Amino acid sequence: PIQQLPMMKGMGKDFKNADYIDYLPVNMLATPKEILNSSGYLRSFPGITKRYDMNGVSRGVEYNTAQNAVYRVCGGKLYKGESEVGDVAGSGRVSMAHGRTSQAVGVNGQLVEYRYD
Amino acid sequence: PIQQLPMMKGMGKDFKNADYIDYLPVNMLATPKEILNSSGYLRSFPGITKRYDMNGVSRGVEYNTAQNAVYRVCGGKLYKGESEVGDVAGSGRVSMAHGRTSQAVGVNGQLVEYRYDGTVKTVSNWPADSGFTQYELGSVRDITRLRGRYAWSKDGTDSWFITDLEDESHPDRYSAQYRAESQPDGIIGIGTWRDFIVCFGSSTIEYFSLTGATTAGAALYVAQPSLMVQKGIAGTYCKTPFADSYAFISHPATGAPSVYIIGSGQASPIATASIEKIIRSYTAEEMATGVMETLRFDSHELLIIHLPRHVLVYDASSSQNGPQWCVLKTGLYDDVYRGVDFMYEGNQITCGDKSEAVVGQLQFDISSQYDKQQEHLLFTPLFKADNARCFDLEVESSTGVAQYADRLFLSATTDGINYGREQMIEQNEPFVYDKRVLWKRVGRIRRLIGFKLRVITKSPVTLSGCQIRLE
Amino acid sequence: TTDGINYGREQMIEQNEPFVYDKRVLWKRVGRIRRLIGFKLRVITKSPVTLSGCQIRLE
Amino acid sequence: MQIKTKGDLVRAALRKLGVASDATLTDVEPQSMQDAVDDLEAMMAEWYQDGKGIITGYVFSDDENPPAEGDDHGLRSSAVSAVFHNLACRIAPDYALEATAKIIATAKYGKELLYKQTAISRAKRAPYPSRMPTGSGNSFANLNEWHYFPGE
Amino acid sequence: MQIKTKGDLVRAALRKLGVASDATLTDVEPQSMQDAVDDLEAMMAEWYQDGKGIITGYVFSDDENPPAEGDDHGLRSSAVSAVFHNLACRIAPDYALEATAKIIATAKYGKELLYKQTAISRAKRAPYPSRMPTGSGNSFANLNEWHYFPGE
Amino acid sequence: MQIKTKGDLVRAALRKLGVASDATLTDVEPQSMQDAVDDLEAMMAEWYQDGKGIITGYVFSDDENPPAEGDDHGLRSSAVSAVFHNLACRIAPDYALEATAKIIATAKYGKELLYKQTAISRAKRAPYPSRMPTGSGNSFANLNEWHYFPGE
Amino acid sequence: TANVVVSNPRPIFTESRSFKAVANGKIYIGQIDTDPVNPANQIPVYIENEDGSHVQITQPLIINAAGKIVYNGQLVKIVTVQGHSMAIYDANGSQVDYIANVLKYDPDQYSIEADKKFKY
Amino acid sequence: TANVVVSNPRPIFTESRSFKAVANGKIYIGQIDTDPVNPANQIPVYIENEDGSHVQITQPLIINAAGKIVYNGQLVKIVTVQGHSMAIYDANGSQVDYIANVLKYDPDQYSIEADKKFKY
Amino acid sequence: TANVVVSNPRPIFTESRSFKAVANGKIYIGQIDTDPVNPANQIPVYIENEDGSHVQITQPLIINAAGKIVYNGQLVKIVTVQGHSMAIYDANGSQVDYIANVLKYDPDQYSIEADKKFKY
Repeated sequence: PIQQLPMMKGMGKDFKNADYIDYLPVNMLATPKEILNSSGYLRSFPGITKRYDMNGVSRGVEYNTAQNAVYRVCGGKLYKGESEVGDVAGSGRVSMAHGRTSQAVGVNGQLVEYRYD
Repeated sequence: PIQQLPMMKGMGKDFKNADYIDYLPVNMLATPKEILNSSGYLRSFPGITKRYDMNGVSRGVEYNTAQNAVYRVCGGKLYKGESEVGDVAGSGRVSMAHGRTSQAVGVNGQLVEYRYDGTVKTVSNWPADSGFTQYELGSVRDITRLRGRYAWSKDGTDSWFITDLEDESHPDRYSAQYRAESQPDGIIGIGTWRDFIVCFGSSTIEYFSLTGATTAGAALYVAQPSLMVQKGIAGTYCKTPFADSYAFISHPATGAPSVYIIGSGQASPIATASIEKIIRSYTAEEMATGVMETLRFDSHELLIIHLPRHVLVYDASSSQNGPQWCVLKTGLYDDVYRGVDFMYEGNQITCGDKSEAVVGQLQFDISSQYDKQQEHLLFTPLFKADNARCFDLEVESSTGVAQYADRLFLSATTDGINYGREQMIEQNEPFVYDKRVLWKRVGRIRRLIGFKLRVITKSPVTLSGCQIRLE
Repeated sequence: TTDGINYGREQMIEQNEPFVYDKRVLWKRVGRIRRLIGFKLRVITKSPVTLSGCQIRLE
Repeated sequence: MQIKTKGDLVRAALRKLGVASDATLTDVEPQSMQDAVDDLEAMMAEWYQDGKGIITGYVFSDDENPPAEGDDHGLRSSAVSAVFHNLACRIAPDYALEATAKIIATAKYGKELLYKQTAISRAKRAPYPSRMPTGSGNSFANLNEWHYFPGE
Repeated sequence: MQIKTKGDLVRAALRKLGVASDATLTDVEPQSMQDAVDDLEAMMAEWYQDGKGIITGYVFSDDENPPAEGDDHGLRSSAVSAVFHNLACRIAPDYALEATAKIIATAKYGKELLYKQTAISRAKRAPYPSRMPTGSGNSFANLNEWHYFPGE
Repeated sequence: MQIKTKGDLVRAALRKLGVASDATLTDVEPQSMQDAVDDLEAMMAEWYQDGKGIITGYVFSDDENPPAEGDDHGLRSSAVSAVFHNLACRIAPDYALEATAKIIATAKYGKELLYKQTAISRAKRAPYPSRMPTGSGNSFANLNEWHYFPGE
Repeated sequence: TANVVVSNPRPIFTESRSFKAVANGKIYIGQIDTDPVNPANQIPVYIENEDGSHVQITQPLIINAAGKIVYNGQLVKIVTVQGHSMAIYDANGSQVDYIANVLKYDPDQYSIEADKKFKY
Repeated sequence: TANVVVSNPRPIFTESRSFKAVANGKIYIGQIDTDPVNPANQIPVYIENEDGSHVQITQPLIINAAGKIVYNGQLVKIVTVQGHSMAIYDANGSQVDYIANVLKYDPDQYSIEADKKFKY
Repeated sequence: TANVVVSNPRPIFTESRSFKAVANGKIYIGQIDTDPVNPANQIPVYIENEDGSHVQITQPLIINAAGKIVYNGQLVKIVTVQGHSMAIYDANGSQVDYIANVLKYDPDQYSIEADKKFKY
């Protein structure tokens, strides 16, 4: 008797209240596909390789369609792609938006617009 | 036990990262039809025969219904069918449109119109002597024609201008400029859906409808926010009218690129994981240079995507078990396909060429592109058959129409990446309609097995009902 | 594990090998299930892991 | 004959079983071939019980010459079929297989035919017992005083 | 006869098995032909036990002759059916098939008919023992002092 | 013989069982070695009932040597097949398997062939009873009367 | 000093599963990744004689009983003009082997090669 | 002119003491003037499929009963960089052959320095 | 990502009419376009070690039962300074094969000729 054991999600008991909980796969993504008698596999989440050295921990990101680039607020600087194009104050998460003539950051209760000029 | 093996789409592993991918048939179209214990077969893509000689590589085509003839651009000339009727300057793909009195080509940022009397005009502002409004006419990216008016898009400014009814060589007298304006940027391409002017930008696709106003200066087009799509297009030629709406290739603005079809306010994905991986293998440039088109023959709803290294054909009439994609190629070593700019006229499907100053007519009783033989592949999905010891590989092939007793290379992979010994079996004969293509003794399947089924001919290949005796 | 919380003995099985595309990750002898059983299946690696088709013979 | 090596015998046995041959698209591993050669050597040594079993002319390879496959088996032309049929029957369980009825019957027939000539040669009658007289009709023996058979 | 070579015998065996015949729509496979010829050679060698088995007239190929196929088998007209039926029965398991009852019965009948004449020829009576008198009736022998049979 | 150690015997037994062999892509787990070696040692000790049972020359590993695996088995070339077939049959229930019919038959045949020669050796006839005379034929030259010399 | 290494230049063709030569088999060489038995796909071959006559012969190359190539019963050296696909058939006609792409340059005529390449 | 010879693809390895193919043999390919048995000196070795893609495989290459390279019992085309050393071991672990440099075994040696010291 | 197929560098000498090694064979290396059997036409011959040391040895090279060349009962690589003719004889003294000029050019004289003629 051959039996198939599902792996997309296990079941276990939380011992604090002894309650049935769903054991979620760690770093594993379920990809439905008819491979062989399985109908899906489980793939490791892709690894991260270093690309750039910024000013600090990342605080925001936004794909600027007006400039066809990516704006990242990491640490105390504002980055357009790789280059630094401004300075931002604060230490927490900031809000990002972009328009025709500016990239707007909401931070410290202030709407600071960095224009492309 | 006799087991039937599907051939419309195989399975395999990408040895670069050991991820499971599909194996698409090469130069083969899966035609769904109950033949005999099969329910579907596979037919070689029609071959190409020389029809006309032109000035250079094809750069655009359109069935001008106003003159009821096919207009082509090849090299530096504009052809109405077989006879040159103008001159086009440039080297890249050009945009095309046509109306009652002219054929418009968008090239080098100019809207150049070739009237049917022979006069060549160009779009430009009204002369300053008149009191008509003067606009900031920039470089023209894309063009289209609707309701007797040419609508074109400026180069990356979300601005599109419409011409004047009584003078197509000039914009509208008062109100010619329009903005989508519900997006930071994106005017990548333009078209007409039914009567809506559809502007495909980055991350957005907007529709514009006629207002019906009569006062001078008022806006003639109003945006329809209830019909817009929250997705972009990769390039100016990454879209085409497929079934009843526009099918396109998405832009990196909203995430990973894919192939979508517009529904009603939303985009339904058409590509699978393997197609998405193939698309992602390129860069933002080399997706933005892709070209999409649509072909129809024998109820074959083909959507063809040309990229620098792939040519992917999606069949909408044979997609009852998910998307059905095949790969076209020229030669025997995965070189890119040479046919381009398909268009049906008279009773023939005429196509251009991406590498020569020639035009083909897509013959159907051969599979050779300009007398050069072609390679077709038919991969079988992997399956676990521990100690199966299979026998009697039988494949149904329609034979008879051939110039030589063309053979077939059969091989089996055991790990899904590297194939093994190749055996040549005669798969066709000249004027012989009973052949029974079959290999008697196959080996013992250890853990997995897959079949390759490669064919190299100048004649059409019809295959169905692959079966084994597993025991 | 036999109760869903505490796991048992840990067995080390080669689930990958460089430039080998045919490995058959497999463990012959599993124990006798008294009441319940569950499997943990942990992998520590620098390389991608693709797992599917977990099957077992219950006799 | 076209079967001149132990590996040739193994290949013939595998072809008979249907696992691997010169026409299949998937072949067995050299490790599997070496295991089959080890089986053939073990079975042959079990048969040829140090010269007092099934005599076949089979030559046992030595470890000095490295590869057992590639050595001439030395069997006569009429022993090859029996040898490789029995070998296929013996190595069938390796692949979760079972030799078919024709293979089993042919193996039995071949083994019997192999031992037939040796059995005919070995069907020898023992000499007279040491207590039998030679009889007076043996004139020279009676005269020369060999009145009883020697025996042994 | 129109069956004159090992190739004709192999083709007849394959047709009887249904592997490759004009009754079906299959042609004889070149790689299967060589293996069938090897099996036929082995079966003839096993039958004909170097002269002490079944005498058929089969001619065994040598290493010098390049193609094993193409040589006349040399069988008499009355052994072809038995030879190719037994060949089909033996080479059926190669294709994971099983020969049918009619084929097996015909093979048995053919082998029995093949050995009938040789069995009749070998049904010979042993000479008289050397300890038997010739009897006084044999006047010639008794006068010539042949009082006992020579024997041996 | 290529099989020269208890490890080789165990590997051959597992390959017959279809548990750990290249033909199945499976490798031997390290803990399937020691258990099978213990089973083999127990079987051989049971057979060799302190010298009054089956004699094979098998070498019994001792306590001083740490690794039981990898020691030479010491069996003759005509015992290896029987030993490893019996080992596979014995260790099949460990994996909740069942040794197939061919393996069981080969095990029986091998054990019988193993004890055949020792049975021939032990088929000895007892000396003459304690109340026989030698007869005047023997006692006429030396007055032996009541003694049969234990020659052979 | 070391200038020339003595080696056997005569190729040997053997079977794919056994260490025995292809007794009187046939070789077809044609365009790469194709069916060499097709005369349209075949490419020219030349016997390179001891002097370099470079004489063109018919396509099906007959193998000796020793696994070597013969023509009129004489051992010959055979060269072609480009990379090729090679299909080797046994004596019976069964397919022994098929390789889609193989290209081993002639290690000979280096004097001519140097005269062609190097400027004076 | 014709400059590519029709040699034997899928080369054959043989025992050093008898005319027998090395069955179940092991091949290690390594750097120049080193022992390829040590994985540190082991260089990549790929297989060339019919589609042309080169797939690297594990280093100890298996030689079957025919003396040729097999991957999964199937003959494959094995490719590597120009400069490498070869170590051939038998099935019993004995040292069969050791070549410190393949390029030092061409039938000529003038070609190397004649190309390297002249001007093009 | 590779540019050469692995091959067996060592030369194997087999008979021309049959597939067996030239056991106890004789190799005679002599001047170009002459009989290497006669000692007058004979030329000096060296063995090249693994590291590169050259040792001049006697001319008639003994080919062991495996078809390979051994000097001290050990496989070696044999070199000559100049281009040569090669005669391979079997153990019975019969003529197995003859190459009148191995390289169809003499490297010894071509070295000075190229030095004096070609540019640097």
